[PDB]
Formats: sequence, C-alpha cells, structure tokens
Amino acid sequence: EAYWNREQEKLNRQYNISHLNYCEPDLRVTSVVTGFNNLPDRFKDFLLYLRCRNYSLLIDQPDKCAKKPFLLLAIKSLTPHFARRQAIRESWGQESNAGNQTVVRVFLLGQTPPEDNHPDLSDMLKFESEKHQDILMWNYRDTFFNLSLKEVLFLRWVSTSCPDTEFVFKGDDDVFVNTHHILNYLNSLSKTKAKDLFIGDVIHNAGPHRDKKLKYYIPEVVYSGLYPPYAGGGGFLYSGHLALRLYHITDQVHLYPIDDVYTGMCLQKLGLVPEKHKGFRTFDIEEKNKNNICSYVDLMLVHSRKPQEMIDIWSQLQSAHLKC
Amino acid sequence: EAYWNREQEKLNRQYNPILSMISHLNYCEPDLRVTSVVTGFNNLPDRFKDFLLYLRCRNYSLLIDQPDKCAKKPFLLLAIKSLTPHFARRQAIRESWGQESNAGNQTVVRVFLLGQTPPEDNHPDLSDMLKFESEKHQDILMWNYRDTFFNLSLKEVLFLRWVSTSCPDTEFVFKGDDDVFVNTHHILNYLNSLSKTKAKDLFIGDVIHNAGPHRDKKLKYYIPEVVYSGLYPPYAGGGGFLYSGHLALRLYHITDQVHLYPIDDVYTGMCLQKLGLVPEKHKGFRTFDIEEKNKNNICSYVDLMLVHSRKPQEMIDIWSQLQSAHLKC
Amino acid sequence: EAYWNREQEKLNRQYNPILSMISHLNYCEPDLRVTSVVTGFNNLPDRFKDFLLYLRCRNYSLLIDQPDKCAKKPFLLLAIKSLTPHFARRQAIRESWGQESQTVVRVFLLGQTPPEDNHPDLSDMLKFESEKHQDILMWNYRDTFFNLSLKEVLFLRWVSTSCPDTEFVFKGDDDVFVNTHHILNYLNSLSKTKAKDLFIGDVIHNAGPHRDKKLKYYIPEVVYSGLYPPYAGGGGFLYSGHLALRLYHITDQVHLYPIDDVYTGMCLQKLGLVPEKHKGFRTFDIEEKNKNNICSYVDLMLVHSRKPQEMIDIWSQLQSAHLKC
Ligand SMILES: *[C@@H]1O[C@H](CO)[C@@H](O[C@@H]2O[C@H](CO)[C@@H](O[C@@H]3O[C@H](CO)[C@@H](O)[C@H](O[C@H]4O[C@H](CO)[C@@H](O)[C@H](O)[C@@H]4O[C@H]4O[C@H](CO)[C@@H](O)[C@H](O)[C@@H]4O)[C@@H]3O)[C@H](O)[C@H]2NC(C)=O)[C@H](O)[C@H]1NC(C)=O
Ligand SMILES: *[C@@H]1O[C@H](CO)[C@@H](O[C@@H]2O[C@H](CO)[C@@H](O[C@@H]3O[C@H](CO)[C@@H](O)[C@H](O[C@H]4O[C@H](CO)[C@@H](O)[C@H](O)[C@@H]4O)[C@@H]3O)[C@H](O)[C@H]2NC(C)=O)[C@H](O)[C@H]1NC(C)=O
Ligand SMILES: *[C@@H]1O[C@H](CO)[C@@H](O[C@@H]2O[C@H](CO)[C@@H](O[C@@H]3O[C@H](CO)[C@@H](O)[C@H](O)[C@@H]3O)[C@H](O)[C@H]2NC(C)=O)[C@H](O)[C@H]1NC(C)=O
Ligand SMILES: C[C@@H](n1c(=O)[nH]c2ccc(C3=NC(=O)[C@](C)(c4ccccc4)N3)cc21)C(C)(C)C
Ligand SMILES: C[C@@H](n1c(=O)[nH]c2ccc(C3=NC(=O)[C@](C)(c4ccccc4)N3)cc21)C(C)(C)C
Ligand SMILES: C[C@@H](n1c(=O)[nH]c2ccc(C3=NC(=O)[C@](C)(c4ccccc4)N3)cc21)C(C)(C)C
Ligand SMILES: *[C@@H]1O[C@H](CO)[C@@H](O[C@@H]2O[C@H](CO)[C@@H](O)[C@H](O)[C@H]2NC(C)=O)[C@H](O)[C@H]1NC(C)=O
Ligand SMILES: *[C@@H]1O[C@H](CO)[C@@H](O)[C@H](O)[C@H]1NC(C)=O
Ligand SMILES: [Mn+2]
Ligand SMILES: [Mn+2]
Ligand SMILES: [Mn+2]
Repeated sequence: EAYWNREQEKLNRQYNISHLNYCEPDLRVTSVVTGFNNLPDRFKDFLLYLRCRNYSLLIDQPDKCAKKPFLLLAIKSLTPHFARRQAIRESWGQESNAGNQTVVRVFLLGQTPPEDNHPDLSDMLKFESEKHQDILMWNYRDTFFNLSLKEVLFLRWVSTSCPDTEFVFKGDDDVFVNTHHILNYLNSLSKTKAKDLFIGDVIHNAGPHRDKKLKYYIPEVVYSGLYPPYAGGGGFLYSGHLALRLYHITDQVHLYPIDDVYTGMCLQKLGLVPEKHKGFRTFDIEEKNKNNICSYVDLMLVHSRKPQEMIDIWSQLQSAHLKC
Repeated sequence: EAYWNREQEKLNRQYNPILSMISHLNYCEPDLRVTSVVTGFNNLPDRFKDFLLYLRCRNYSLLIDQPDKCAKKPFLLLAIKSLTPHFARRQAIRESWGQESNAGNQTVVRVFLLGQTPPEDNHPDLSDMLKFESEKHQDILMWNYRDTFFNLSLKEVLFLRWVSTSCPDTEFVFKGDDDVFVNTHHILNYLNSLSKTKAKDLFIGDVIHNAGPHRDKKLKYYIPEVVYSGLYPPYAGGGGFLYSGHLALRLYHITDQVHLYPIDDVYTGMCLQKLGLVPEKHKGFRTFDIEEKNKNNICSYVDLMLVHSRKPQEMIDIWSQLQSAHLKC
Repeated sequence: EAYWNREQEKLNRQYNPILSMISHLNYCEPDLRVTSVVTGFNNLPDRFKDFLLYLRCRNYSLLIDQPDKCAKKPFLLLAIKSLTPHFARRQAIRESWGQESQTVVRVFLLGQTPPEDNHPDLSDMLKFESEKHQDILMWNYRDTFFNLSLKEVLFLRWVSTSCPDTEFVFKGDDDVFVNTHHILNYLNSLSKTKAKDLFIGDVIHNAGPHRDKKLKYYIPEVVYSGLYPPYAGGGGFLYSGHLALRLYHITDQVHLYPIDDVYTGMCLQKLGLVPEKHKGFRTFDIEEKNKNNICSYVDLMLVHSRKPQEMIDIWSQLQSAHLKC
C-alpha cells in the first residue's frame, strides 16, 4: 500500500521500464500516491526521478588510490562547507603513511545549481580541488533526499577507482572521528571479521517518523512498517570487501529518502546485520566531560563538532597519552 | 547447498564485473575435490561420479566433420542426436523426413550428432562402418567425448560450437532425437508464416514450467539433492525443439557462463533463462504419442510437427503416406 | 445496357485469348458517339459529360518529377493526393507524420488546376515548393474528382518506372492523419507471404452506386448497373510494392471509373485478389468523448479527417504517449 514497499517487492520478484537509468519524470506516481500534491517538494522530486541513477563524475581524483589504501576516508559534504572540509584536512582527516598503512581522503559532493537559488561557488570548488585533490563531485542535485544517491555513486567510484582499499569510513563533515583509535581497532581485527566489517551506532526495529516537522519525516503513504537494522548518526566503518558486495546489491534496492536506512536495506538483502559499537556516540558527550580530553581517547566518533572544535580536540588529542 | 547450485553461483560471481574482484572449461583431469564436498559421493551411481569429476572439461575436438555442409546457406538445419550403432534410425531419417533439399530458396541440410562409444567401455568397434557411413552420406559429425546419457549437454554445447564456426548463417535450426518422427513439411510451412520479429528469438517445443528434479533413484531423470536443489527453469524436452540461428549464436556465447548439467534439455533452459528469454510451448510437439484412437489416421500427422517415438520402418511408412495425405485428408 | 458495363465487357472480350476472335488508352479527342448512345446525355452534370467524352485518354505527361526520389530503395512510399492550393495541408504532413526518415520517402500527387476553370494561378508557388522539398509530382491533366482514378493510374505508372523497388506503398488523402509509427509496426509484424499480397484498409462489400442525384457519389443507372466489388476507400490504404506493379500492368484492362477507390477494387478483382478490412482504418472519425485521449490514436493507423494544425498537434502528443498508454 505504501509506495516504496509496493515498488520494492516488485523489484524483488524481478530478481527472483528500467529502474536504473530511466531519467525522465515518472508521472504515474502523481495519481498513484495518495495526496501527492500536498507533500513537500522533496517527496515530489524523489518520487518523480527515483528511477535515475546514472549520473556522471564532474570532478574526479582517479589517482587517489594509486597506492593501495588501508583506510579510505569518504566524507559527505556540501559545496559551501569549505571551513568544515579544511578543518578535517588538518585534524582527523590527514592522509598518512605510518608503515604503508595508507590513509586516503575524499569528500563526496553533489551540485548546488543556480536554479535552486544556490550561490555560484563552482569556480571556488575547482580551485579547492586543484589545491587539495580530494573532491569528488557528481552532476546530481545535492539534496537531503538524494543522499542515498550519494551513497550509491560513491560505492560505484570505489568499484572503479578504489576497489582494493582495505577499509572504508563514511561520515558527515561535522562529526569528530578518532582516527588513531580506528586504525588500532582495524589492526587488531582477525581476517574473518575484517572481511564482513560493518560497525557503527546501529538501531534495531526502528520505524519511520510520522511527525511532519521532524527531519526524518516519512508519511505512511510512502513507507510502511519498520526499518531494517541500520547504522546512523553520521558515521560507520566497513570493509572494502563489503563495499564491493554492497555496490553490486544496490541494483536490487530502490533508493530511499533516508540514506542511512537505504544502506541498512542493502546489508539486509546481503544477509548481514550491522554491528553496534559503543565508540560511535552519535549523541554527544556530557558537557561536564567535554573539557576532559580523556573522554575522547576511547571513542571513535562524536557528533557534532564545529571546524574550530575539531582542530582543538585533535591538537589536545596528540598529547593525550601523557595525561590519561 | 546442492553442488551444482553452489558451483553455478560461483560462476555468476566470476562473470559479474563487480563481484569478480582452475578453469571450468578446459580442466580435463579428474576434479578430485568433488569426492570431499559432495556428501555421499562414493555411493552415487557411476554416471554421477563421472559427471562431477570431468564437469570442467568441454574442449573436445571433431573427429568427423562436414565442413562444407553449409556452403549453400540453409533455411533449416536438421541436427539429429544419434549413437554409433543406430545405422537404421539414421538411414530411415535420410529416406523420410530428414531428406536434404534445395526447393526454391528454401535449402534444408542434415547432420547427425555423435560422440564416442569406445572399446574400453565394451562397445563393439564399429568405427570402420561409421567412417564408411560418413563418406557415403556426408552427414555425420563426431566429437572425441564419451557419448553417454549424462554427457548430452556436452553434445549440445559442442554442436552449438560447430554451428558458430561452420553454419552460422542457417536461418533456422531443429534439434531432435533419432527416434522421433518430424513433419518437416508442416515445420517449413510454420516457419514461413512467422513475422520477422518472431523469427529472431524463435524457440518452441514442448515446454514445461516449474518442473523439479526427479528424486526417485530408479527413474531415468533421477537427480539427488546433493547435486541439484530447487526447481528447473522452463525448458522444452521430450524429443526435439525448433529455434532460430540467431538464437543459436546467442546460445553458444552464453554456454561458457553455465555449468554443464546431466539433463541436456534442462541445460538449454538454463542457457535461455540466463539470456533473458523464455521457451514458448507449441502443441504440435507430441512428446507423448498421439491418442491411440488416432494413431492410425494419417490426418493426425499433417497437423503436428513432431511425434515421439517411431521405429525406422514406421518413419518411412508415415512419410510415404504423408506425400498423399493432402487428397485423403 | 449501362454504358460503363457495356464498354467494360467489350474490353474483357478483347483481352481474352479466345473471345477476342479507336483506342481506349490514347484516344484523346472527344468521344462524340457517347452523345447518342448514352440516353439523356445533355441532362447529365458536367463532370459526367467530361468523363464520358475523354474516358479513352490516359497518356498524360509528368510536368514536375522527382526522378531519383527512390534512388535509395525505400521501405515505405508515402503517396498523398493533394490539390495545388493545399500548401498548409502538405507542409503540416511534411512536419508531422509524413517525415522522410527502413528508409521512408514521400510524394504528393497533383493534377492541374487550370485558369480555364477559374483557378488562381499558383504555378510559381508550386515550383518554389517543389524545388524546396523535392516531393511534388504533377501531371498535365485536369485535377477533378471524377479524374481521381486517372490520378491513381498515372501514379501507379510512375511507381513502375521511377520507383519499382519500394517495399510497401501508402496512398492517402492530404487531410487524413496517419500513425506512421503504428503502421510500421504492422508492416514489421508480417510474414513475407502476407507481405507480398498485402492490401488493407476500410474495405466495403456489396456496396452500390448512390442514385440520389444530389449526393457526392451519385452515379446514374445509364452509367453503371449493379453492385461494386470489394474496395477500400475513405482516406487511405496500404499495400505491397509487388502488388503495385501487378496493379499497374492490368489497369490497361479496366476502364477508368469516376470513383477512384472503386476503380482500384475493380483492378484488384480482375487480379483475383480481395482487399482485406482492417479496423485500424477509421475512415469515419472517433467518438467525441474518446478524442483528446491520445491513446485512441496510437492504437489506430488512419483517422479522417484532421486540419493542418491538428496533424502537427496529434503528432507531438504522440511522441510522449507511451508514458500513459
Ligand atoms: C536528485 O537529483 C536529480 C538530478 O539532479 C534531480 O532530478 C532532476 O530534478 C529536476 C527538478 O529539480 C528536473 O528538472 C526538471 O525537468 C523537467 C523536464 O520537463 C521540467 O519540467 C522542469 O523544468 C522546471 O525547471 C526548469 C529550471 O528550473 C525551468 O526552466 C522550467 O520552467 C520549470 O520551472 C519549474 O520550476 C522552477 C523552479 O526553479 C520554477 O521557477 C518554474 O516556475 C517552474 O515551476 C525541470 O527542469 C531534472 O529533469 C532532473 N534531472 C535528471 C537528470 O533527471 C532530483 O530532483 C533530485 N532529487 C531530489 C529528491 O531532490
Ligand atoms: C563425458 O566424456 C568425457 C570425455 O570422454 C569423459 O571423461 C573421460 O572420462 C574417463 C572415465 O570414463 C576418463 O578415463 C580415466 O582417467 C582415469 C585417470 O587417468 C583412469 O583411472 C581411468 O582408467 C581406468 O580405466 C582404464 C580402462 O581404460 C583402466 O585401465 C584402469 O584400470 C582404470 O579402471 C580412465 O583412463 C578420461 O580421463 C576422461 N577424458 C577426458 C578427456 O576428460 C566423461 O567420463 C564422460 N562423462 C560421463 C558422465 O559419462
Ligand atoms: C480529366 O482530365 C482531362 C485532361 O485534362 C480532361 O480533358 C479535357 O477536358 C476539357 C473539357 O473540359 C477539354 O477541353 C475542350 O475541348 C473541346 C473540343 O476541343 C472544346 O469544345 C472545349 O472548349 C475545350 O477546349 C480538353 O480537350 C480535355 N483535354 C484532353 C487533352 O483530353 C477531362 O475533362 C477531365 N475529366 C473530368 C471528368 O473532369
Ligand atoms: C548530511 C550531509 N549532507 C550532504 O552530504 N548533502 C546534504 C544535503 C542536505 C542536508 C540537509 N540536512 C538538513 O538538516 C537539511 C537542512 C534538511 C532540509 C529539509 C528537510 C530535511 C533536512 N538539509 C544534508 C546534507 C551533510 C550536512 C553532513 C553535508
Ligand atoms: C537420447 C539420445 N542419446 C544420444 O544422442 N546419446 C545417448 C546416450 C545415452 C542415452 C540413453 N538414454 C537412456 O535411456 C539410457 C539407457 C540411460 C542409461 C543410464 C541412465 C539413464 C539413461 N541411455 C541416450 C542418448 C538418443 C537415444 C536419441 C540417441
Ligand atoms: C480527394 C482529394 N482530391 C484530389 O487529390 N483531387 C481532388 C479533386 C477534387 C476533389 C473534390 N472533393 C469533393 O468533394 C469535390 C468538391 C466534389 C464536387 C462535386 C462532386 C463530387 C466531389 N471535389 C478532391 C480531390 C483531396 C481533396 C484529398 C486532395
Ligand atoms: C583441453 O585443453 C587443455 C589445456 O589447454 C588440455 O590439457 C592438456 O592435456 C594434455 C593431454 O596430454 C596434457 O599433456 C597437458 O599437460 C594438459 N595441459 C593443461 C594445461 O592441463 C586438454 O588436453 C584439452 N582437452 C582435450 C583436448 O580433450
Ligand atoms: C542515463 O541514461 C539515459 C538513457 O541511456 C539517458 O537518457 C540519461 O541522459 C542518462 N542520465 C543522465 C543523468 O544523463
Ligand atoms: Mn549532523
Ligand atoms: Mn526418446
Ligand atoms: Mn476527405
């Protein structure tokens, strides 16, 4: 009865009109979806062009994985977030080579076109791309409900341009990440748990928010029932082996407005469950402990932090072992 | 969990551009790891043991060839499966419905498909008579593999290879058993009534949907659960099917991506499914005999394409009566 | 007793090997004997007088020709009957369903609208249109309703000499909308045998001449007696290029008839063939309620009739009709 659930099981019995590169507006949804013309315009645009995901790469760094990476940092960002990206470049997103355990960094961007009243910062983006060589940008509209598109297109770039990275971190450009804690965690892993790695702040048996004022509002007419297990809150860590299997399976899952929920549907179709790890505190530390750098040593991700805070915490963290 | 299903999905991952990050085609030594992973292997019948141990070998060569069989482009290539000692079945087909012709644009050619019946399996050495029969009629194709029941999908793959290298321009292909009567006249009339689009992906026969593997150990099509699990794809079986040369060239290309299966007609269905096509049922394919009440009326043979099964004498008799059934019926 | 039947039976005896024991094709003086052997000649309408007086003439020349229009072997020859002042009709077809693209060619079939019949001189305009689109065929005869069967014959001649290789031929009016997409799907859905003797359209059986003097298809009894053969009329029909030459060769054996579509039926009947009815040929229109719904068009092949702007409109409402039907 809900549109996405109705169309997903239709897609499923196919694998037991194209849904991948039919890029004209499907207008059948206007009469099929109850109350279409009253929904917010993001639902309208999401349902009209759900069946198009063959968008091209505008800005690429094809040599980013010329040397085999051990951990690929892939940070979701928007065009005007220059300070966020530069803070990450200087703090936890530094590229390293501490023993051929190469850590590489890319930012994942869509477009902020002039027709959506975005200011033209494209000439500034290219200068940033030339100088830091860490920008990947595709020609889709970088909107909130196009973030699963951002997920799939990044998975495609890994299959073509970085298929041999050992591990992959994917997060938001406003989360602080303890990369030192992540590296030692990865190094401490058996090669059977490393193969199917997917950890984060996992939530089980969650349903869609129906309050039309909240961020993740999904009406019953669009989706029905409960969400599969999914890591959320702005960061999860998984294997490059799982990343390749993930991208292959995206063909059999329709896009979903919530990107972290879409990634849980792909893991489920693969017969896996994301593993909860307490180190992903997508809800912040208590204000009492924010002044104690030692409250950061044993976590892996804390949301959210401003560009100044990320540089400050990273600087204090470098000499934290002498105080904790 | 079954062995064939497990190995075929391994092959799907090998050919998938994303998921792919010894040969299954020319590894002709015994594949001994099947003795460990196939539960109850050494208790399986001999044909199952030999099928699993050499499943990865299909690069067999022609010992007898008719390389100029399709010099003139044929409208209908008749490809009849046969065994070496079936001299009477083949000769009866030559004199009856398997006659070659050049009737005004519509050329019909004929080949018999043979494997080996070697002396080490106690077969009588009939190679001299076979070479004599080949030189006389020039319609025998023979490959250097053991012609057993569980190697018929090998006979299927090797014939498609021969079509792609020696008869690619044939408009249509009929493949059948050497004991089925085929109304070639009715088949030609049906082929000529086809729209240009229906003739490109033509594949008709006696098709069965949602069929499963026979689990009785004593029947002819027995397949245990250690070998195959689940249901069969749709496939035409029971004596013969009809399809286009365009389809045959597509079929041979896809054969590399499908592991051999002990039932040849099932294997062809697996290839069709992988190609995205579905074989179409045609009621003229009587893989069971005609009703006993009508098995004597020559009328019953004007309106079918194929009937199973007829002895060599019966084929000649029915065909002779067909040459005048237009006035009687 | 009737004139055309009596004269047709004379032709049938002359063309029979056995029964054979002025011309009827290039006698272009007034056949004055019809004034006495046709009872009531003086009181017939003027179109019947001119038809009876020059029935035995048909060696008219090509004033404007596109000689290499079929230099590339066409899959479909679009032949449209049109009158010289119909510039809007022809250009609307050129931009819509008559687009020359399985290569498709297009020709418009015209006679002469001479000044002696009080026609405005549009010759300079026609030559400009012909020089710019290269799709005008015009013969030196009076383009009259009762001369349309003569239009059929001269076009069939032109096919046999200037475009004999065409696979299929469509012949229609310049005011009918034709779904070029749909009809091409029908043509590719044909076996060769059926594609060799194809002749489809709105076929009528056991039709007769209308005898009411004030109707358009009025034919008096002194001209034609009996019923009509099966014939396809009402806007257009589709047939094979092989059938076209079989049609031209035997037009010599059939006297011209005032009703062009009936004449083609007589030509087919003398060939031993029967035209095949096809419900996709809606010579009558479609129900007003089902109009505006573009799906009522992508199912049919021919609809009569539409104005120039409508043809351009429906053709563009068609290129997006698969989204909904
Ligand atoms: C995810 O990203 C994809 C790809 O970027 C997005 O899909 C694109 O979506 C846009 C809509 O935002 C769509 O644009 C429409 O194409 C239609 C084709 O007919 C047009 O109807 C429509 O034209 C409107 O916008 C034009 C430019 O603004 C105007 O020139 C035109 O007059 C129309 O104007 C309407 O909207 C403007 C708003 O500015 C308004 O001022 C006007 O009054 C009028 O109401 C669009 O051009 C693209 O076709 C899609 N691209 C592809 C490749 O498919 C998708 O929207 C994103 N998903 C989410 C959930 O955001
Ligand atoms: C389908 O056809 C293929 C090819 O014809 C066929 O594979 C062949 O199978 C036979 C077994 O029937 C293999 O022959 C054996 O190889 C092993 C190891 O080399 C030997 O142990 C066997 O020798 C035995 O038989 C000898 C008698 O000749 C005795 O001297 C000895 O004591 C043993 O009993 C035998 O040489 C052969 O290697 C393959 N050939 C190829 C090219 O792969 C397959 O069996 C057929 N499948 C079915 C299902 O029938
Ligand atoms: C069909 O087309 C033919 C060819 O145009 C028409 O024949 C033409 O008919 C006109 C009569 O309208 C003839 O003009 C006349 O000749 C007579 C005697 O010479 C004269 O008295 C008239 O003043 C006029 O000049 C013309 O000769 C004739 N053309 C030829 C070459 O035959 C015919 O009329 C048309 N038929 C119909 C049914 O409209
Ligand atoms: C999440 C990453 N992100 C991205 O990569 N593209 C985004 C596009 C939109 C947003 C986005 N979040 C919102 O609260 C807001 C304002 C929104 C508007 C309307 C309804 C719901 C939500 N819009 C975030 C994007 C980020 C922020 C880390 C870069
Ligand atoms: C079918 C065509 N055929 C062929 O071309 N090679 C064949 C090899 C074996 C057989 C074959 N059928 C059987 O019932 C039997 C006895 C069998 C033995 C063991 C298990 C199951 C079945 N063996 C048939 C072959 C034919 C007969 C028309 C030529
Ligand atoms: C039909 C095609 N047509 C053609 O090609 N030449 C024509 C010459 C005359 C006519 C024509 N229609 C008539 O109803 C009319 C006025 C007539 C008057 C008196 C009695 C009977 C008929 N005369 C049509 C011609 C057309 C129009 C699609 C191009
Ligand atoms: C198919 O090809 C394979 C390899 O291309 C052949 O395997 C060889 O078999 C010969 C037989 O004497 C051995 O000497 C070689 O050592 C084998 N090579 C390999 C690479 O395995 C096989 O013979 C062919 N199958 C046939 C011809 O039936
Ligand atoms: C995707 O492919 C389709 C058809 O191949 C094409 O129409 C479309 O332009 C492509 N998508 C984009 C966003 O260009
Ligand atoms: Mn956030
Ligand atoms: Mn049999
Ligand atoms: Mn009209």
